[PDB]
Amino acid sequence: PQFTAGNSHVAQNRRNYMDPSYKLEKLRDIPEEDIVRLLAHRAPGEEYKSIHPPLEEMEEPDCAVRQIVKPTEGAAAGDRIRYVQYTDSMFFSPITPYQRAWEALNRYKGVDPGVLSGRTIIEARERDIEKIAKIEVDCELYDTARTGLRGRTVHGHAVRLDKDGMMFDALRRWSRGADGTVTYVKDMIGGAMDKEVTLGKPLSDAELLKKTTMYRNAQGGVWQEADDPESMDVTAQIHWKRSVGGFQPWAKMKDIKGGKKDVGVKNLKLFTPRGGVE
Amino acid sequence: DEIDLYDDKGKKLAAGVPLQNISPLKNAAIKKIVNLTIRTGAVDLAGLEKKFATGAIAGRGMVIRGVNRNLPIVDKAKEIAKAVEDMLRVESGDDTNVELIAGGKRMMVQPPTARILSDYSVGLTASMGALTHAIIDVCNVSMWDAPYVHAGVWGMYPQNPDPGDGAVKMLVDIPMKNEGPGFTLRNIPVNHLAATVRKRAMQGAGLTMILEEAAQFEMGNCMGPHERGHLLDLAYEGLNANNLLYSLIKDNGQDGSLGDVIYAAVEKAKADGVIKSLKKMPSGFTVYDADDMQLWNAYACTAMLAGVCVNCASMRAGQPVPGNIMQACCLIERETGLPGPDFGMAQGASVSSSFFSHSIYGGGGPGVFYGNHIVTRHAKGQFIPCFCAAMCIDADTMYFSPARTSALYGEVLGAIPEFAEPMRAVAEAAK
Amino acid sequence: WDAPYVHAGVWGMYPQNPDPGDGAVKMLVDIPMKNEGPGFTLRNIPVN
Amino acid sequence: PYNDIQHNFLKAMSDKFAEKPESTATEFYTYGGIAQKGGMRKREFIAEASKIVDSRVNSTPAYNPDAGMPQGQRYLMPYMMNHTDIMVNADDLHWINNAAMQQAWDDMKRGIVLGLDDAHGLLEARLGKEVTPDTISNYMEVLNHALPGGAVIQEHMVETKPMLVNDSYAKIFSGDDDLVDSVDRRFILDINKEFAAGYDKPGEQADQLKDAIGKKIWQILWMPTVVARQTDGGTMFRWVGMQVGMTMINAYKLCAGESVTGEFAYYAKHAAVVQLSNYMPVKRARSHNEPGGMPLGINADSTRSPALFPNDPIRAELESIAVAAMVYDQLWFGTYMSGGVGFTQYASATYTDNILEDFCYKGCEIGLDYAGGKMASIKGDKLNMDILEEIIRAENDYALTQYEAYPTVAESHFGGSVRACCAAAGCGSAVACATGLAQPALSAWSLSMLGHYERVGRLGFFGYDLQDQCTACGSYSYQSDEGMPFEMRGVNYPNYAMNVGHQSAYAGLVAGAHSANHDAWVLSPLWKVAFSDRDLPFDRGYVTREYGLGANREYTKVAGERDLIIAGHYGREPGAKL
Amino acid sequence: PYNDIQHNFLKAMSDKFAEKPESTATEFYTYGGIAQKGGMRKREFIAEASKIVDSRVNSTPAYNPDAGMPQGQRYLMPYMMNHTDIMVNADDLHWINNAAMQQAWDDMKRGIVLGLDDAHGLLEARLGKEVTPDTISNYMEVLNHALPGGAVIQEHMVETKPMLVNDSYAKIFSGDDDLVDSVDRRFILDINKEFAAGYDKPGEQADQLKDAIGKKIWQILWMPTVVARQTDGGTMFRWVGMQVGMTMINAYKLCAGESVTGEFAYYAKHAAVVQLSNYMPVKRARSHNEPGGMPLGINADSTRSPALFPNDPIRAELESIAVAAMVYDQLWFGTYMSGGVGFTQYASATYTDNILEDFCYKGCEIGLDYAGGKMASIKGDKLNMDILEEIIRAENDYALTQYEAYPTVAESHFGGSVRACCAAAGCGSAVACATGLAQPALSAWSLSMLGHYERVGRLGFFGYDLQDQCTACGSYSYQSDEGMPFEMRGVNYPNYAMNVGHQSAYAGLVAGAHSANHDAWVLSPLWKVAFSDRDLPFDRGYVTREYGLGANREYTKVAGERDLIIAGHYGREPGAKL
Ligand code: M43
Ligand SMILES: C[C@@H](OP(=O)(O)O)[C@H](NC(=O)CCCCCCS)C(=O)O
Ligand SMILES: O=S(=O)(O)CCS
Ligand SMILES: O=S(=O)(O)CCS
Ligand SMILES: [Ca+2]
Ligand SMILES: [Cl-]
Repeated sequence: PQFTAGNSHVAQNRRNYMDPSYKLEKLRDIPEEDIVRLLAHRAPGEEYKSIHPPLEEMEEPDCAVRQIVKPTEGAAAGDRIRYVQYTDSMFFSPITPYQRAWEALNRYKGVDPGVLSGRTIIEARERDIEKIAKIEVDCELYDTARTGLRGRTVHGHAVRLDKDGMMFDALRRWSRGADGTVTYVKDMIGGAMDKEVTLGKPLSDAELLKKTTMYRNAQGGVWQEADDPESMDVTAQIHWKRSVGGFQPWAKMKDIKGGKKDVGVKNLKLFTPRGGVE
Repeated sequence: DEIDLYDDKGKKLAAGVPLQNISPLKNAAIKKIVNLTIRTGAVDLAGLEKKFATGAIAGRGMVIRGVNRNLPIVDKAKEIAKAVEDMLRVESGDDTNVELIAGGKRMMVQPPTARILSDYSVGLTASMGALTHAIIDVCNVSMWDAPYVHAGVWGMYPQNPDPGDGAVKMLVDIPMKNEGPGFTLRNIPVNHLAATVRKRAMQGAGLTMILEEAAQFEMGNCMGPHERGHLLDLAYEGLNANNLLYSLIKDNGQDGSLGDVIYAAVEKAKADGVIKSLKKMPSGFTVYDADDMQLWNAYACTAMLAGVCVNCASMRAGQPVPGNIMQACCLIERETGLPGPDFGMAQGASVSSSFFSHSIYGGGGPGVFYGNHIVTRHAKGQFIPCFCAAMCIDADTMYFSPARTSALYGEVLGAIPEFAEPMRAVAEAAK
Repeated sequence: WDAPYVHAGVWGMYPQNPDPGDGAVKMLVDIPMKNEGPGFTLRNIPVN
Repeated sequence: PYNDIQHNFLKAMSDKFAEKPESTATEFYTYGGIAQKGGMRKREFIAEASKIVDSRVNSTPAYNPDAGMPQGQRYLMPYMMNHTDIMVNADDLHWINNAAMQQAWDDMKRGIVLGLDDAHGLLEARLGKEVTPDTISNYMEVLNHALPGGAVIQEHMVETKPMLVNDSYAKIFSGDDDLVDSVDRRFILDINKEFAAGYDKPGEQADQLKDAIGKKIWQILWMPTVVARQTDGGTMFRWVGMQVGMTMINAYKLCAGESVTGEFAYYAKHAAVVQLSNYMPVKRARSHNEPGGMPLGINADSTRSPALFPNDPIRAELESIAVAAMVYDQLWFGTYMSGGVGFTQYASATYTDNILEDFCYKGCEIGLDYAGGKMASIKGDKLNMDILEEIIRAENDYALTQYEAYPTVAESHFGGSVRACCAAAGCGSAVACATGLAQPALSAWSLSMLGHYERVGRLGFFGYDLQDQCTACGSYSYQSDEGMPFEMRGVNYPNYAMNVGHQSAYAGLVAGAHSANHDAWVLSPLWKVAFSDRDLPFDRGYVTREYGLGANREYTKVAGERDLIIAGHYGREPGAKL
Repeated sequence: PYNDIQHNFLKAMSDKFAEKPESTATEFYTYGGIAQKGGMRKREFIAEASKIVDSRVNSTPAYNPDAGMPQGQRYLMPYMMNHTDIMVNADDLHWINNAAMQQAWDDMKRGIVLGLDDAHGLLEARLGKEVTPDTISNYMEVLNHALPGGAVIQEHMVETKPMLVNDSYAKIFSGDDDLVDSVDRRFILDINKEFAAGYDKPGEQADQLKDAIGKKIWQILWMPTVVARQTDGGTMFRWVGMQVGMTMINAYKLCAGESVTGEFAYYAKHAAVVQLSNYMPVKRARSHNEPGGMPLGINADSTRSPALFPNDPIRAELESIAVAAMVYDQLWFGTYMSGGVGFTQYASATYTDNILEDFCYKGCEIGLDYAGGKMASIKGDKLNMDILEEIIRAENDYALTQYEAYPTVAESHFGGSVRACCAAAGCGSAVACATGLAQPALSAWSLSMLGHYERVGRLGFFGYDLQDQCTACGSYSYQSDEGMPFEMRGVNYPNYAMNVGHQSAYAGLVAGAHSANHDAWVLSPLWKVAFSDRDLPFDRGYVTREYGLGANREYTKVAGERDLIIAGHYGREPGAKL
């Protein structure tokens, strides 16, 4: 597939994170039981609750779709539906909220992702969501400074960073060691855990610039319009085709008075410097 | 324009069907489905009997002491049912129908089409008027007691404009609760529809899209060339035209993701010549255009529904549908540089329904939405059928499920052949 | 660019206003929301 | 008059007029207009108006009797609050001039009842989460911080100044005594304690209530007065949904915004909610929780008389009447549906001078006489048209005779509208006490009105007898919009939808029948319990007393004022007083 | 940022944060929670809660951060009112804590416009009665006694206390200069005086208005604030009906209640009335004159900025925005349609810190740049998608860069929803200034939001972009409920009906196009004139300044308080202070 448009490394990051054929780099290896601790829907070693009998010991509606779509393992077992939630700093988080949903719904079977500015939640059957949490906490989409596991009190994505480059957390779920190592000392909703969970050191600024999916005209990020005109070129095109269609769905752009001459524009001028500070 | 119609198992039902043949304005099956939808009431006589005996004859949390009467309506169920039928009849052999169900605990009422002169809400009123006189006459209720019967049957009406606390239950609502002229057939909860097709997803989507598109006509949205786009959406998304819908689900149902369906749909659109290169961007990315935008929209809407079915059926749960529709639209746009289903309106409704199914502010799970709902009304017919599909697929993971909210409809409306097999009904009539 | 003006002229303040009465098409009867109950359709017709 | 002065009009008439209550003549044109004692407020108003004109940029004029109708060519009479010894100025009964009246209706408007059991069932069904009396206690504590406008989850939230919203809080009640014992008592509205009233033994009322409610838990939530005042009644169920929503997230450690949150919204806003009233047909477009959609029975259940005076069905009528006169006539018909000077005396006639009090106590006496001294004994096989007609004609003659033989009483009730209302209310009362049944009270209403026109040759104002002429027909009708049990009616019941001088009485009759029937409520056991809440500003047990305090400006219970956040008032200049 | 600090965000950022505006780092966890300056109100609120608990019968708890979310792990920041030097506490922007915001909306709600010409026409047709400037002058004098609750016909009427209703009066305006000259000037709202503003010469705005209005006579009547607060907006047209009814009877010597009186009712309540807004579909059931039915253009026309600063289209935008944020977001979405802590900062983001101010002035600059320095020149054959796209992409990059480059700005606008609202408003302003046309502002809105999601990887809250994804489609649609001109939209336009962070900006865009277009109003010449009335309590020409005074409790113009008729307040014990 094409996935998305864009000519810059940020656009390629987007395409990779969306691409199931692309294997995401692993930065850490959090043990499953520590994952369970962090989510705090259950205690490690505790058996999965059921909201209904396993599908196999049940007669389903005579539905063609149920017939041809395999349930996930969590669904087959009748697991509860629980969730994992991340907050992504505007300061070059490796992945951004919208791209999380693109990633999730391309890569995973049977998920319910929701995108907001300061939180992205994914819901799925409990055992399924535990597996997704590990994958997403382990890999390059989670930075221990610019990403946070937060099921409530998410404030901070747009707040300035602290001295060490950590994103603000009002519940203080994390603790930072002298060597930069980040440990979670509370669960993802700020509850007490029986033990601390080490996540690891933050990526460097250069690495963050390299890995991020955001365009950001500050602190050396990619300047969308100056560095990647293709990006808005194609987004604008979508915009105008929706515009024409709402008026008359059958209409072609060429039949419109003052319609676009082409994709893109000839005379876009910018009114900020690179890095924006003046 | 021509399409082939296929059933929920990928088997062809009709070929070379002119697009007009499945129009709500012309298809006898659709017209019948509409007619049944406004005429057919369901009554829980056992519960009504209990209302009278306990004085619980008003609204929620209300009880009137001292007006308890024991009226053997379930006992005399056969007499009541016949009195009603005779009152509803306008002429012998007409389409009047009344049936007792579950040993007379429950009753179906269908006033004849002829009693509806102007106002579709006669389906409710004729039944309510007939039922209360039936009870009074059959159970020999005295003048003094007559008003309690009115309350049992009509609820809080007229003090409350909504007779919802009363005895006769319809799929549709009273005219006042409709959000605009022509919204009549939109005011039908997803859970009621899901119950009605007995939780078979494609029948639910189909039935729901047949009602939505009929409403679209009634709203005035299908005049002139605008019509074609709606008929294409209905045929492809709702009726599995040329097996695109079933095919997308079948091909991805084992280990496919939502994105997989979307991309498979883009590739089919290309193969079928629906979309073609417009311009190649510096990165190599190709923006596509479509000579026939309405047809592309039909293909996109089908992609949308198929993506919803695949993901929700994987989870065997309904809650994913709004976020599914959102990324379906978003991703199909990013893949092609063309506009998503209903030119952005479907994505819009997916945002609001995502919000109002995961927040404190209103809505609920998908089963409490419907085409008339302020949250989900925005798309021009293509959106709500996905919801019904999702709540059919739901394995009772949700609290407000059709089993909880809509059992009565499943039981009473479930055996109506046009409701049970809407696609075959349409395909037959389109021949 | 000009199409919305034509909508205003024909549909009135609708949908912002539930009542399209400012619009261009005049019926004897009214919109369903303004009926005082189910079955009242044919009653919503001014004597004048 | 009634034999006992605590209920007859003889003290009011005596203290209002110089001459005897049965006097037939008086003196006019010699009071000096508003120079007289009853012109005191109007003098006060003239003095104010001058300062108002001074502050206006083009000196637009304001209150000026000379530009209108100057008052007091006759005696400007004071009023006595029913079953009190409190005299008030006529002007001080206008709802605008009376903060107690305003609070009584704001208290009703800002209430919402919400089931809790559905929430517990949802927690269990979807999450398997434990619900205990301790979690419920914690839930209610969080709720009582959140509901008035306190933050429970987010950082950097603004919050409400508590003294601006100090009338907002939440309690729970339940028919399950064992659950009530287990929950922190600070959150309990205790049915056993508010309803220890009985007829044959202590706590019968509680018994009736707990049986009807069963082992269920219900919340009563009161939103801030200032919220009702700034917005409307439609805010209330929504406000509950929001803050119960926030509380649930906190109390049960959920995601702050997951699918379960969404179902909690539907639970709180639709599935388990109990409102004061639904909306209105759009000609009279109104939000939820407004007077237009509030049934008569709910008005009655909002009063505490039946719990405080279990053996006094007529006090229960008159207290319900006083709330209803003010809500339905002064506010709803006199403002919501019209405005201006309004309908103060159309209303106050039913709660002043002990005149309606007199008729209704006599009516009950007559009803009992005809019931062989057995209250509420006329029903079933004993209910017939003959004995009703007999009861009605007897009371109707007693009441209409009072206005004729004691002309001060008619001078007080100077418009035939309130005379009709009151005579009919008395007749309805007689039938109430005789039958313990509301519906037959309508037969008494119809017959009283028709008999009144027939006897006196006049009735009420131009359009007074719309519903009265409809009453016989709608009495026992079961047609679509024409029939309804009395308790369930209101001002959306079609022929009730326009006129003063009726609903006041109706609220009484509905209370009368059920108090005489020894019923602990009229329509809603849930609203009955909620309104017993002793933390409400306005005293729902002593309604006419509260009105009297408000009239004389001695009322200390108004909520929702903004004095704490302003430096002055519009039209009033700041700076120290000499 | 914008070159001129009077409109840029640099003074606000400088005065809010210790670090530089472009700083990327700060310090957390060291403020002592609410011990910090910005915790002052919360400490105040804690001290009050204790008293509230002490007053309750079972000690039901109230405000308690420890039972919710304690505040201030981060800096609790103050805000600067847009285009002022007024700093405020965040807590003081909540509508409940701010009497100026309350008065702003009450003033709008209590207004009704009513033509007089039809009444004269009726007087002539049925009675052959002469109408002269003198009789009109007498009529207005009587009306100004009657409207607030004074009697004009009947004996023994109760009346309202003028200081409780001192904000109620009526004026007339007309395009007929000779009529205006002839009428007693105390009753005139003078168009030539309130609209002396012009562009190429004095009085052009007046000219526009008088041409649109013509030789007609219109009344603006304001009802008492306390009436809005006790009841709802549905009262307003009815109240005008009643008191205009009574005035007609007096000023024209009619029978007090004949057939002509009936036709005067229909004339007043239907035939010639102009309301603020119509009712709502019943899910969100509401009376007339509430925010749900109020079009955006009326919101805009209610501000005075265009008559006070005719060459400053962005000030017009920002003043309309300030009214709209508070009305649509804080009150309507944040209360009428939800409640609780609500939506203070969703709103205040658009009227504080000069952030939206900065974007919109830069926007106008960019749009003018593309319009060759000729404001409003991009119309007709010059109007196309290419130039729009160039304008929108330029300004969108400008505004989104500000949040990224000056992180204090993002920290102030911490929720993506307000960043989106403001970037999009900036784009809309750019198009408004270039085109002088509202509809194309929607094209900028759509592209800005889509460009935002695309650039940043995120947008607003969970359901922020419902209307935004619909925007392109609804742009130029003519389908039933899907299309309509921007000016006429409001929160009953379907996809507009649920969400914060839009209607604020929209009110601005609709004003900007028109001020740039040298139009004296947006939608309604009648409401434009009415709201120019300088006797209104809230200053509709200096909105953000008023909000600032309300915040700091320095506001002196609140109406409708009841301090004059009470001896105390609920929850506050009487007795002298020590
Ligand atoms: C200026 S802007 C701002 C405003 C504000 C806010 N809100 Ni919210 N909410 C509310 C509203 C708010 C506002 C305030 C103002 O000021 O305006 C309110 C306030 C409502 C009421 N109830 O009142 C509330 C709160 C309060 C407390 O805390 O309690 C609730 C809760 C909730 N809602 C829902 O539904 C869901 C929820 C829960 C949730 C939670 C969260 C956490 O966890 O933290 C959430 N949400 C999420 C979110 C978000 C979204 C996105 O992201 O975009 C956001 C935030 C972010 C950060 O960073 O901070 C937001 C916001 C914003 O934005 N939100
Ligand atoms: C959707 C609908 O809720 P229901 O689905 O009917 O519960 C609607 N709420 C409002 O849209 C909430 C708007 C304000 C809160 C959200 C702010 S973004 C209403 O109560 O009428
Ligand atoms: O119009 S009437 O004269 O009938 C009485 C209104 S108070
Ligand atoms: O539900 S959301 O978290 O999107 C925001 C509502 S404030
Ligand atoms: Ca109010
Ligand atoms: Cl005049």
